[PDB]
This record gives sequence, structure tokens and C-alpha cells, in this order.
Amino acid sequence: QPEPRTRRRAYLWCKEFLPGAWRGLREDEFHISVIRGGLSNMLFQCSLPDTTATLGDEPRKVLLRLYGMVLESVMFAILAERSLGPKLYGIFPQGRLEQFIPSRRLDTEELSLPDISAEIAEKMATFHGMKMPFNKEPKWLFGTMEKYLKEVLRIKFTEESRIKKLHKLLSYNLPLELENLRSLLESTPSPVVFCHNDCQEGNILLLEGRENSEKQKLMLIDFEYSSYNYRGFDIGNHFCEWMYDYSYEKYPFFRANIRKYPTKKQQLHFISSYLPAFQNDFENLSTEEKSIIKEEMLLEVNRFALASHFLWGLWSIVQAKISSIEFGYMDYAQARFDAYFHQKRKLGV
Amino acid sequence: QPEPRTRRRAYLWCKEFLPGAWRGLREDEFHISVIRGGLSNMLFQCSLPDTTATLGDEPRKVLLRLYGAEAMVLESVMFAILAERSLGPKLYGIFPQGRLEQFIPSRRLDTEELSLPDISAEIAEKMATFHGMKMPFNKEPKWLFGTMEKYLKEVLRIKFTEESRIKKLHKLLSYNLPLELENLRSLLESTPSPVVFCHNDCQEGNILLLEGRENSEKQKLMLIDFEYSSYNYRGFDIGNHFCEWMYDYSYEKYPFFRANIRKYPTKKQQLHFISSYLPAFQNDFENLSTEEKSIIKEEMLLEVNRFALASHFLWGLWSIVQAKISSIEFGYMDYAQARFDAYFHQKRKLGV
Ligand SMILES: CN1CCCN(Cc2ccc3ncccc3c2)CC1
Ligand SMILES: CN1CCCN(Cc2ccc3ncccc3c2)CC1
Repeated sequence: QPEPRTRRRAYLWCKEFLPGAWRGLREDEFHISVIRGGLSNMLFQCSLPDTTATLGDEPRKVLLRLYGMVLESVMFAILAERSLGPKLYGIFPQGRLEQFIPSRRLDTEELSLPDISAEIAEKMATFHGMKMPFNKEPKWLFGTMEKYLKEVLRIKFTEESRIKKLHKLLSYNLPLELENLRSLLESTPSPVVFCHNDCQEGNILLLEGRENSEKQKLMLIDFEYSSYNYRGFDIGNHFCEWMYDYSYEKYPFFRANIRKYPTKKQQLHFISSYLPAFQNDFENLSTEEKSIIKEEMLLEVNRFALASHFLWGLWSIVQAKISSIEFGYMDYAQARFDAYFHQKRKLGV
Repeated sequence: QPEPRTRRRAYLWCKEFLPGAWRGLREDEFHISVIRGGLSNMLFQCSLPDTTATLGDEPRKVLLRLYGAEAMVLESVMFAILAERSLGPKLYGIFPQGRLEQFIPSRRLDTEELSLPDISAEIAEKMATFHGMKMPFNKEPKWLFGTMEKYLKEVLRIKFTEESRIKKLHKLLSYNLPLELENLRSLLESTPSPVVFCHNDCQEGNILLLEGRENSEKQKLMLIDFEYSSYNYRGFDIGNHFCEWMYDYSYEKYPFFRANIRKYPTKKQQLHFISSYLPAFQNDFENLSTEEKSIIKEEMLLEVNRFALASHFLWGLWSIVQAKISSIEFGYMDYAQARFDAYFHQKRKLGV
């Protein structure tokens, strides 16, 4: 349960924005509980009295999201219209009402289950074929990294620990290294598509009641960082996410495990599912040509995986200065940068 | 024939938002033409050279829309949804200064085409369809009297200089609009009308006659320009449309419209409209008792004609507000008086 200053707001929003029973519902009939609290993007679960029959096809239970601009909204509406996302039941200046999808999030170690990562591949490829009314020019990747790098070189921390950690990070010569990375990635062909850009296990729902479905038990959510971007980044980033488990209950509240990065075999298995789903003609290609393509895609995504480390490393340093959320951001930054340089050595680039 | 800045900015938007031949298009080979000028919602046609080949789906031609001089999230979300549902033009690009839309070969309707039976029948079907839609917006019917209240307040505190505008304003105030509003409200709050997703501005200039289709009998029109849309009393949407039968905005001299009260649809014409509307809006209707059909229709007419009074009042108030702030060449005050003339005349018609 929430505070008084809300739940009423939540009451009004549900009563005004939802059809059916919601329309005549009394403030004492309103059921609401917290799904995730905090200062920003708070989730809530609102529901009709179980003793209330629905008048039409309106939802019994809904997700309320409180922001705590225009593109984010257009995108969610579109994904909703195409059944790629939760339905959009209502939208307003300080949040929105979304479909409540009975489910849990994936856990890190589940990303490696052959059936799971085969469906994530298939879903990412599908996400990747969608037309969106947004800029098709791949500005996002280096634009965001420059934006973050510049912030980082302006960040001053008070406590000695953060100063120390920032100092060790700045000692990699991030500006120079960004240019080394630009060189590498420019010379690495990767089709521009609509990328989720944050395809981590916490954004993948296992839909309850089909945990037994072999190719249809997952849904991708949270598209807040989505944009047109190099394909290799969405895949590389997701592969990186195999190494990071955010459920750790002690500070810094994540574990990094480099050994958990997908093996070549595991990589070939993800992309062997991705490709058929991304170009429908791929399956009919010559056994030999498929491997030509797969070997190339492996080079492609493992290289862009470096951008995942670099971008989210920088991102993490900024979050440290400004976020309230309890999470060891600097240590995570240090982890992403270690994995960065470990991956460079591994690739010999 | 746009200005250097725009067309340069339009070239860029097109090249960066549109797929296919567009993305490799050079500036020297970019075609743009004006469809509407002004300061607010300029319209442009953009296209590929005729010698250039499309690579895939991409359109050969598109409409650029510049917003000119944050409810934009609502408009944009709406515009995008109607597109996904094939009810509006496709949405190719959205950005701070405007949007890229599908170009749809067509012309708009003339006022006197609104009364043509097939036209009127299809408009009624399209509107009913439009009304059945779920939209992620607030379902409380506050738009109508909220907006009028908003305009009335603005109206009460505007002072003109220019003599003729000053006189015209006072004659409108003569009527005691705050009292008159209150009692429009009482009249209407006693007039049941289903709350639905309304277009709210269904005038001829917002209805496309689709090219290639002037032969189809029930499928040659598309409603567009949903800028004023919202959940609202169905009666408003229909009443407002009926009012627009009376108003012709193609008139070339000041005040740049003709009002003709006597072009308002006859009862026979109104019945012909909702005879298409009702089977298009609800399922069983077609096969209800020919006795209950008539009960439904007759009440609806009282409903839509009563709400037509809100059309006159709302747009009259809006028009007065436009006279202060708008620069567009249009006799807003004269148009304000005409709506209010129709308001009191319609009131007289109804004995309310
Ligand atoms: C921007 N997204 C991709 C970058 C990695 N990820 C790190 C992360 C994951 C889970 C967290 N859970 C709680 C707090 C911080 C967290 C940070 C942040 C999410
Ligand atoms: C809000 N809409 C319905 C109210 C009447 N209408 C007045 C109008 C119609 C056409 C015009 N065409 C050009 C200039 C002004 C115009 C004003 C405005 C549009």
C-alpha cells in the first residue's frame, strides 16, 4: 500500500481512463498496491473488487506507471497497436496506464538456456524488422557515448572513494579509447535497424501459463532506450548481459562473471535463430553461405559488444553522481570497463 | 516553392526519416511544393524525382507538416494510433517541428457536397466507425463545457482597439454569455448523449474525397485532421457536422465565409444521416422493431439538434478568441456573430 496523496490520483486516473466497471467504481472499492516504488518510474497494480463483474472487455487489473517526451509515447502506443507490447489503456502528463501481464522477469542464468535465448533471438529479430516514425540515421550509439563522455569529464565527486574510482577510470584516457573504438566499429558493417538497446533479463517477461511453450513464453518490454542503431549493438549488448546479475542482495548489488559470456557455440545458437527470423529468405541459403554469414555476424556482434561496455560504463559513472537508487554504480562502471579491455584482448583488436 | 531554410530542413527530415531511395537522395534532386502557407500549419508535398526508382515500400511522395507558431504527445499518440488502424494517413516521421505523413491523392469536399445523399451517408458511417474506437485518453465528457468555459473567460478579458472589432464585441457581450452558457449547460445536462471518441471538427475541409474512387458508393471518403478530437458527447459531433452544412469557407472576399441558415439539413436529410449512422455504430439496430427504431431516431434528432447549439456557442466563442490572437485573414468577428445568430435562431426553432 501507497500514501494518501496517491491511490486517489490513481483512483481518478483508473476511473476516468478505463471503461466498464471502472466507470462507476467508488474510491473505497479501489484496490491498489505497489509493484515497484522509489523516486522515478514507480509501478502500481490496480484492480477491481473480485466481487465486481466486468461490464465489457475492459481489464480487471492494470499497471500504472508514474514518470515521477513525445517519442517515448508514440513508440509505446505503436508497439501496443502491433501486439509487440503491453496494451496502452491510458496516457497523461505524469504517467500512463498499461496492460498488466501476469509474469516474472527472467534471471541472468536463464538467458543461456537454449530454448530461452532462441526465443529472445527470434523476438529481437522481429523487433528489428519494425518500421518506426523515427530518425533512421544511426546517430544514437556514438552520440550518446560522446554525450556521456563529456558529462563524465565534468563530474566532480565529494567522497574520496568515488574520486579515487573516477580517477582510475579517467586514467584509461577515455577520449582516446573512444576514438580507437570508433575506428574499429566504422570498419565493421552492421545493418541499421530499430534496436531495443537494453535487452537485459530484467526487461524480458516469462509469461505465466506458457512456461511450457517452447517458442512463445517470452515478451520483451521497456523500450525507453530503443532507437535506430547498429544491429550488432543490440545483440552484443544482450550477450554482455549474460555476465551481469543484478539480483545480488549485498552491495554493489550486482555480480560480474566474465566466464558466463556466451561461448561460440552458444553464440552460433542465438544467431542461428536470429537470422531466419530477420531475413525470411536466409533459411533457403546454401549451407556454406549460411556459415559465411554466421562467421561474419560473430565478428560483427562481438565487436559491437565493446560499445555496450563503453556506453554503459560511461552511463554508470554519470548515474553515480545523480541517481539515488542504491546500486554500486562506480564498481559496475569499473566492471564494464574491465570487460571492455578483456574483450579487446580477446578479439585482438 | 518553399523558402531556402525550409526544404533544406525538409530535405534533411525526408532523407533521414524515409527509407529507400530517399536515404541516398541528393539535395539538388529533391522536389518540394507548398500546399498551404501561413505561420501555423504549413503543408508541403515532398517527392522523389520521377526518374528515381523506389527500392522498396517507401512512398514516392509525402506530406510535410510544420507546426509553426505539451498536448502534442496526445495529438501525436492519437495520430499514430489512427495510422496503425488505417483510419488516418500513415505516419512516416515525427519530430519537434512537425511530422511526415502519407500523401493521399484527393481533394477536400465543398460545403454543398455535404448534402449529397451518398456523401452524407458515408460520412455518417465513417463517423460512427470513428466513434467506436478505444483511445488511451480520459473518458470523462469534460471537453465541451471545459473548453467553452476556457474560451468564455478569455473572451471576457479581451479589449480591442480598432473601432469595428470593439462594437462587434460588445453586441456579442450584450447577450450575457456567462448566463447563456449556464443554461446551455442545463439544457444539455438533461439531454442524454453517449460519450464516445469524437472528431469534433467534422467540416467539409476535413473530409477527403479519395482519387480513383468517385465511383465507389460507400468508400470514397476519409476523415482527417483530428487536432480537436477527444472523448465527447456523440451529439456534439453530429450536431457540429450538421451546422457545417450552413457554412462555406471558400468565399474569396471578407469576411471570407458565407452563412446560410437555410442550408441546415432538413429533418428528412437528418434522418437519412443517422439511418446510416445507427446500423454502423451498433450491431443489433438493423433488426430492432421498426417501432423501436423510430423511437431511437426521433430522440437522437432532438439530441443532435440540441447539441448543435453547443457547436454554435463553442465556435462562436473560439472565433472571438481567434480575432485577438490570430493573424490569418478571416472575418473572425463576423463569423462569431453568424454562429450566435444561428444559436438564437436554432433556439427559436426548438422552443428551448
Ligand atoms: C540502462 N540499462 C542497461 C545498462 C545496464 N543496467 C545496469 C543495471 C541493471 C539493474 C539495476 N537494478 C537496479 C539498480 C541499477 C541497475 C543497473 C542498466 C539498465
Ligand atoms: C475549429 N474548426 C471548426 C470551427 C469553424 N472553423 C472556421 C474556419 C473554417 C475554415 C477556415 N478556412 C480558412 C481560414 C479560416 C477558417 C476558419 C474552424 C475550424
